Amino acid sequence: MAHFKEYQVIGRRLPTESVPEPKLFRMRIFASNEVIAKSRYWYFLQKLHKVKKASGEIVSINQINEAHPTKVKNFGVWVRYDSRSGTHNMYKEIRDVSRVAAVETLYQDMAARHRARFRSIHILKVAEIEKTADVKRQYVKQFLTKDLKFPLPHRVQKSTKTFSYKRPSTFY
Amino acid sequence: TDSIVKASNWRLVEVGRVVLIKKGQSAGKLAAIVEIIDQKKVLIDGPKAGVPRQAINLGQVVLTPLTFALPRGARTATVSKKWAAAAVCEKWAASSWAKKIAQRERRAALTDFERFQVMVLRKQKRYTVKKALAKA
Amino acid sequence: VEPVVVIDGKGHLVGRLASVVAKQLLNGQKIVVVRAEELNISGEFFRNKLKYHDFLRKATAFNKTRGPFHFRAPSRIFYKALRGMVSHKTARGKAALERLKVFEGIPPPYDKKKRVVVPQALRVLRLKPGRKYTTLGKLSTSVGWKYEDVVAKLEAKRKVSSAEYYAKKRAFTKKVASANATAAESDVAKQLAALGY
Amino acid sequence: MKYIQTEQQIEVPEGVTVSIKSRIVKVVGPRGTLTKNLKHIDVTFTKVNNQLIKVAVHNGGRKHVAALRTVKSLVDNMITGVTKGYKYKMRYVYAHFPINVNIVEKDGAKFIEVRNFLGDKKIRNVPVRDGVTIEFSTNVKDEIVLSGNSVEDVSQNAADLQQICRVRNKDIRKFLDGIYVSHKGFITEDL
Amino acid sequence: AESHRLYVKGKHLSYQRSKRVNNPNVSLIKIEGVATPQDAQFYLGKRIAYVYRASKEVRGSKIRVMWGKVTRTHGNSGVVRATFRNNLPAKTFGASVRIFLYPSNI
RNA sequence: UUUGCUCCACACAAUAUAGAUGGAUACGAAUAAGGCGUCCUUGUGGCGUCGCUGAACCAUAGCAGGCUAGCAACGGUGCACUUGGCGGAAAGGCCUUGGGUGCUUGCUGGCGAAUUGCAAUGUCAUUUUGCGUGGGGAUAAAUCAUUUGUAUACGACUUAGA
RNA sequence: AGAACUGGCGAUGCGGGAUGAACCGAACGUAGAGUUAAGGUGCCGGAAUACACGCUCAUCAGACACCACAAAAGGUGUUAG
RNA sequence: GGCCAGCAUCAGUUUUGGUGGCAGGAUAAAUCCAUAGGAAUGUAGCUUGCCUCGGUAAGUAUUAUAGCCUGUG
Ligand SMILES: [Mg+2]
Ligand SMILES: [Mg+2]
Ligand SMILES: [Mg+2]
Ligand SMILES: [Mg+2]
Ligand SMILES: [Mg+2]
Ligand SMILES: [Mg+2]
Ligand SMILES: [Mg+2]
Ligand SMILES: [Mg+2]
Ligand SMILES: [Mg+2]
Ligand SMILES: [Mg+2]
Ligand SMILES: [Mg+2]
Ligand SMILES: [Mg+2]
Ligand SMILES: [Mg+2]
Ligand SMILES: [Mg+2]
Ligand SMILES: [Mg+2]
Ligand SMILES: [Mg+2]
Ligand SMILES: [Mg+2]
Ligand SMILES: [Mg+2]
Ligand SMILES: [Mg+2]
Ligand SMILES: [Mg+2]
Ligand SMILES: [Mg+2]
Ligand SMILES: [Mg+2]
Ligand SMILES: [Mg+2]
Ligand SMILES: [Mg+2]
Ligand SMILES: [Mg+2]
Ligand SMILES: [Mg+2]
Ligand SMILES: [Mg+2]
Repeated sequence: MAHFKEYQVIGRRLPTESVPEPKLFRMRIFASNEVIAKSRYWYFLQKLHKVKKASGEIVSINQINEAHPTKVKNFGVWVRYDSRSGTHNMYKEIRDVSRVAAVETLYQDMAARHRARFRSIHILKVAEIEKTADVKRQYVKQFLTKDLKFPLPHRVQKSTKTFSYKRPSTFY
Repeated sequence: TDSIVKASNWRLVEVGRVVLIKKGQSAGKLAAIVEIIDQKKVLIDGPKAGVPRQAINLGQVVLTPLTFALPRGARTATVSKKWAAAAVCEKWAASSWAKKIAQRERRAALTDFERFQVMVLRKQKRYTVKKALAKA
Repeated sequence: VEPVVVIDGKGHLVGRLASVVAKQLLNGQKIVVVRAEELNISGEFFRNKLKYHDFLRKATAFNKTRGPFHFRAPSRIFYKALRGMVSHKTARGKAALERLKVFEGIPPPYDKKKRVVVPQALRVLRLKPGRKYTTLGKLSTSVGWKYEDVVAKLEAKRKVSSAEYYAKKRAFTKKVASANATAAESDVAKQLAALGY
Repeated sequence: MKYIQTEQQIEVPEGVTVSIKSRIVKVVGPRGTLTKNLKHIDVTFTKVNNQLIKVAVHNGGRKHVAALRTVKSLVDNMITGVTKGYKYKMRYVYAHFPINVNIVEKDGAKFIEVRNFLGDKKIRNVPVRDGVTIEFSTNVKDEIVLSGNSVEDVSQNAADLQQICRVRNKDIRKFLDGIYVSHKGFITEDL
Repeated sequence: AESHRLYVKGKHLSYQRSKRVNNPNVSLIKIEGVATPQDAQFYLGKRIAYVYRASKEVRGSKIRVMWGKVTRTHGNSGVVRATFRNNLPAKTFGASVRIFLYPSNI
């Protein structure tokens, strides 16, 4: 659905005479602007509590920045998604440098592999896989092996004008 | 009758491999490959050259034939320390590649007058070379 | 850019070569295309053979003359691809087409002229390595074309003469380089280095 | 999922020197030499020493990787072929009409000529493939023998014979007549 | 010497248009060697002559000129829009056209 | 049929142009590999080097390029001549020999340019044709009518006629 | 074939959906300049052979609402669970 | 002062660039510096088994003749 930010959102049911200071609940929400975020928040709250936006209030919205944005990380990701004939829980692992990048490719991957659009997905958990060997999906362990190296065969350099006088070469 | 098998000897994605960046705020700058993220992304860092430690898509960068001793996942200050230690810059500077780059930057800075002088000289150089190429 | 651009068919992807050639015409650029038999099409030989027979059966039921014409020659399979990318029933369209010429092989004038390529239609830059493709010459000879062998012959003969041309040229630039060197480190030469030359 | 690399080895024995430019393979050993063209494949060969050659695939898919091994096999059978050689044996099989097999020559060519099959007046022919030689196995009844350095030219010249001898229009179960490939192996014995 | 050109070579491409309707009041020029809108921001304003020939001599010559100027950049690859004193004839699509260096800003 | 035709030369007139304005600047082949240089045992060879675009290479100064002088070179180039050779895919063009002659911005001199008035394409290309002159060369045929019948609705076809 | 509410066509061109009464956008005095809608930008054809991550190779692949159809059932093709 | 233009200074509308000053947030998050602790895709060192003279591996071993991680400042 876009380029994401992650938000702490905090809300509560509106106060009353007999119940002033109601409980206060938080969600980390992955959206692109705060307007989508707040909306998403109410979407899940009503999937959980007796509340609607009409009878409750947003208390705080804050963007959370990645703690070590230039550290590579092995993400484990949990998702609930809807297919054309059923709904489904799922676990992928993503390797990137922020939760926020991670969630971007997840959404991509789901749309690509399972034709799932944004409306049809529920991120359940996104958490850092602290020690390798708890990394489980092979397309990731692949990139943890020691002293790793690889070529990129068949170089295609992009021509900047319609004709060329050489004949290219894919060396690299 | 030894055996003899081609080779094909590619530049590698690998920690310590220096690349020249081609898109963006940086671009024309060198940086080192710190970690490797997947077949498409790596984590680069180029402190001497000014470029921010970052994730970057490989296809935005071109692998130079230069490599130097770097621990995987080394932080910027360390990358600065090693780079210097290995004198990669003078090494790059010395290559045909970097020279080819600087040559054409210079051509593109010439004043119209300077341009005029380049011609006068080529006439001069042409005169004596054509002679040479004519006697043996 | 030049008054005429000669394109080496070999290694190009028909419809991409067509698509760029069309535009160039329309923009005023004369073009001749050569070695059109060494043209490529994605998809394995059989697929484009089946496609060709599809084309092969459309004809005017009352009079197969008036109906769609099927040229079997590689240049002309090509031209077809092209023509459809050009508004050929308009004067402006006819005009652009007259700027075009296609040839199997490389006949006189052009064999001593230089030919170029079109990277955005160069198979070896475009097709994912692994994918299967088709050579025009082989495609055409299986739908009727008569002259693959005689082109091959003429080419191999042309290819010999040009290998000499080259060898001579390489010999002479070796000298030229040796001159342009018996003259490096001279004042004028150092001066030009400074100015990027 | 694209495998960042998988590779194979190709061992090299004391008599042979394989050599490979582009992807055009030449193996020369005591029993002659064959060459084979791998250009259709996209692997990368690498000498490690005079008795070892690695073959690898970078960032490959299933069908890709799954062609790595068959490359290894193909060049292996060139190496075994050029040392031990290959020997295909076939027995004739008939239930009443004795199948009669001989080697004829028209315009210098060498053909396997099969007559009488299942009664048949017609005379069957298979050419001898260049590189394969044919001995009518003495000491053994109705056995034919195809040798050579190329598995592929012997195995095919084999199958050509056995297929010239298919039975039409009968219960192919009851009518088991034919020439069948009866044992596959090497030329140099003890091995 | 052999070059006297003080202009940049150029090409009469189309009129401004939709799929199915053209507007002869704006012509679209491809300017030799200009590949991006940024590149073409330079020529904005430069004057354009389409130079052509005729059989009747007139003010002295057998050479006439339609004059115009570059007015905006068009799209993503250095094509440019221009207007002329009188709209250009449309047999001209694909004809060459001259762009000058005046009015100058260097 | 009132001196006709053709090739070459310039001349006058017309006529037109799908669009000159420094140069279309020649291996082949491969792309999970190559080009170039070098050595050698000449090979699927050793060693070196390059790419990461033509952002090149070549040309490029002189009244749109005038008139002139000298020097250093012996080089470059234009033009017409002449020597030997190559190219038949549409060769109709490429290379080579030798004398001649112009230019040379390789370097150094003398003279000129204004008033086209602060811009106005400011005219420098190449197409086809018509008509005189005179330098080479050449000197028919088809059709109607007649006729044959291997042909035919008419035309057409096919024969024949000093 | 027959009702309910609204909005339309009929009475209405204009841009898009190649084409089309009713769909999408938008409703019309004569015009300049700008910006957009719906819908597009390989070439036809104005406009990125643009960036990015996956997926798919079809000996009748597939390719955009209305819309110009396909189903049960199967696959040790391949992908992710 | 008829016809058509060029430039300059402005006005209306618009389009495309350069550049200066500030505000907010975890008073951004990082990098960097300091500091405590840690582990491994284990850096030096050590051990042991082959092994063309020290190379390989499989142990040990947490800064050593690389470094990284995590928290607090
Ligand atoms: Mg965080
Ligand atoms: Mg049966
Ligand atoms: Mg029966
Ligand atoms: Mg015309
Ligand atoms: Mg090399
Ligand atoms: Mg060589
Ligand atoms: Mg070599
Ligand atoms: Mg060059
Ligand atoms: Mg001069
Ligand atoms: Mg021609
Ligand atoms: Mg002078
Ligand atoms: Mg005459
Ligand atoms: Mg009515
Ligand atoms: Mg309406
Ligand atoms: Mg319309
Ligand atoms: Mg439709
Ligand atoms: Mg079309
Ligand atoms: Mg367009
Ligand atoms: Mg763009
Ligand atoms: Mg639908
Ligand atoms: Mg199904
Ligand atoms: Mg399946
Ligand atoms: Mg006026
Ligand atoms: Mg203003
Ligand atoms: Mg600012
Ligand atoms: Mg280290
Ligand atoms: Mg720390």
